[PDB]
Amino acid sequence: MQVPILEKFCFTPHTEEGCLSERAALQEELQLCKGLVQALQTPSQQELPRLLSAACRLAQVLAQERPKLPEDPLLSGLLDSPALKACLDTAVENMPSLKMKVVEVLAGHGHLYSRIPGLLSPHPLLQLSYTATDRHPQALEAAQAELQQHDVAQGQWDPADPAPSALGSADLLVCNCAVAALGDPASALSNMVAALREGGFLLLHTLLRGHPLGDIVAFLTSQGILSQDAWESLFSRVSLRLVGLKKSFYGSTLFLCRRPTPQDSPIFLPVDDTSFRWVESLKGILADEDSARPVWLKAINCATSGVVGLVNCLRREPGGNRLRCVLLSNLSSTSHVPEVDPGSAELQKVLQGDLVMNVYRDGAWGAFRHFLLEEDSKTFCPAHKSYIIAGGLGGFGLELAQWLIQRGVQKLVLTSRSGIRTGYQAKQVRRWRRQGVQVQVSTSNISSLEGARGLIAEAAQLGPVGGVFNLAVVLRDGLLENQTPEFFQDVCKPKYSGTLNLDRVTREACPELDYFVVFSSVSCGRGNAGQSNYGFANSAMERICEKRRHEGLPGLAVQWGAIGDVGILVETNDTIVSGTLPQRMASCLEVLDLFLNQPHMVLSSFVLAE
Ligand SMILES: NC(=O)C1=CN([C@@H]2O[C@H](COP(=O)(O)OP(=O)(O)OC[C@H]3O[C@@H](n4cnc5c(N)ncnc54)[C@H](OP(=O)(O)O)[C@@H]3O)[C@@H](O)[C@H]2O)C=CC1
Ligand SMILES: O=C(C1CC1)N1CC[C@@H](Cc2n[nH]c(=O)n2-c2ccc(-c3ccc4occc4c3)cc2)C1
Repeated sequence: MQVPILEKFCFTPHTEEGCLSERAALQEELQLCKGLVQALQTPSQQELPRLLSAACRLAQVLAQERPKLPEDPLLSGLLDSPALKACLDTAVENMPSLKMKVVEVLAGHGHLYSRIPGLLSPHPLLQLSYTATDRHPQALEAAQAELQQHDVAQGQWDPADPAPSALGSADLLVCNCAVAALGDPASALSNMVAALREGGFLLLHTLLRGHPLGDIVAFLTSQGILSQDAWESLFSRVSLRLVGLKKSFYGSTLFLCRRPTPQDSPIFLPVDDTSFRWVESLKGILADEDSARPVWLKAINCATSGVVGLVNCLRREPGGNRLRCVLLSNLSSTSHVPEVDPGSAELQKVLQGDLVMNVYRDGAWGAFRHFLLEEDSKTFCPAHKSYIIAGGLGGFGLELAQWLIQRGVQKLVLTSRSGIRTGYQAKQVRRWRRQGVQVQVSTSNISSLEGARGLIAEAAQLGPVGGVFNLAVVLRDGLLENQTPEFFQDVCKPKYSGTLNLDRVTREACPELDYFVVFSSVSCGRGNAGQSNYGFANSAMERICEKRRHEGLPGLAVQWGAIGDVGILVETNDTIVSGTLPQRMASCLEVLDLFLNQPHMVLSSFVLAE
């Protein structure tokens, strides 16, 4: 049986502080290191404590143990955390193509080769070129086995000098200089910038002076350890723009920077109009093949806008590199809504970063990011309650119905606009009824408030509504050039409107609701060419679930990859799509058990082709 990649999808601020605070081991090791340093002036077997104690016994000691030091948990803490992935994925999302050329500076003591390829490897489409470099060839000798496994190329580069020609036009430069010394930082960073293509990223990991870890190390080692202000001043000096910042509770820091690109005048298009008239406008804008002006889609008046999933899909289409977006999405009504009109200081900052995804949520700018699901028992259902599957006669719908029945559901309402149309559907319904399950086939349409209200009423007769499942879908596939507002309306009706209506009706009339679940897609989460409308519709459903959960209502969006055995896509299982395999229904149903038992608002499941 195949093993899916299971992730949570979370709003992630660009700037995060106090990272790794939950980790007891690091908090415990820091306290110890602080005590040892205090002793010199006046877990325990980790490299930094062992080194300090040796100092307590007393350069010869320090020099000997230096290669071992970067792998100390405190020194490597941010690196073995979701902060690293967040930064990398931001870079990836802002690449003009599926290729990313990566060069590691001072790899000998940096050790990013043992993390970055492996973190990006589960990406099904990404073409990674990774070169580990250092000043001396001897520096990378002990890592050869690791480098070989990950297909990491090698290079000679002392950052005090300009980069060799081979390493230039890089998309991403990475450096862990927590232990490794850059030498003169200004000169080092200057050469690093030159090695980047315009729009390329720099990812620096380091220790901050004026914070415990950095101060502890600086003491031990008496160029050098720098303050945060010093680093940020250096970035400005070499024309780098800081677009990401992750700081641990002990003062280790990931700086994500970007080399700017000369910017043509941006085109602003509001995508809030309910009639989808902006579609026609956007088609005209993209139709200009010659134009290199970036296209900035603005969602400002609707927190449930699907612009994010829209953008993901349009980025995969011709002229997609031009696309950017801004989304204002407060979960709290009390939160301030910033002004992002063209004159504004808030908008200027965003334009300077030039990031594809700019989402404002409750006081912070950031973007939605994927993270490996930590959680990695079978659920059961209240047998007296009624359960509703919109699109319940479909491929996934019939399997979900079976699944629910297995878990005790006796009362089901399956909605479909045109009712039973296949022999398979007819047989399953009859069989379930024979088994004693109350199964109602409804034509009530959640696309309208009236239809949503009638549907709940129909379910309420069988029993109180315990669960709603939105599997309704209508597809209007095609590149944006061949799209229309009407087609956008058709695709959004079962999903955006359906979920808005279900949200409202269940709020008003379903106080015993335990489950509110929508089936999203990787088309929204990752992007699929020719499905921008579908990307939008799904994205909007996710936004709604998030708002609900903030208010303490049930809400869950599942981003499914290709589904096997049954469904639109199969209508097969061995058919590779975008480096992924269709997930066998049996695998899907096991994942659902896990997902229903989950605190997170938006989840993701897909299967990688080996
Ligand atoms: N199949 C796949 O590979 C994947 C599926 N998706 C998601 O999974 C879910 C189920 O997909 P799948 O089973 O493959 O699709 P199917 O086409 O097999 O079934 C979906 C059903 O939705 C019904 N429907 C459409 N609009 C409405 C409406 N307004 N009210 C009631 N019913 C409606 C349709 O029937 P009728 O026309 O009679 O109304 C249709 O039978 C969807 O939400 C989809 O986005 C996610 C990832 C990949
Ligand atoms: O929703 C539907 C059906 C109901 C309409 N789907 C069918 C397959 C998929 C959309 C699609 N069609 N063709 C095609 O190649 N895809 C696809 C696009 C992207 C990714 C994918 C997955 C994980 C990833 O992680 C990082 C990047 C990335 C990309 C997988 C598949 C959904």
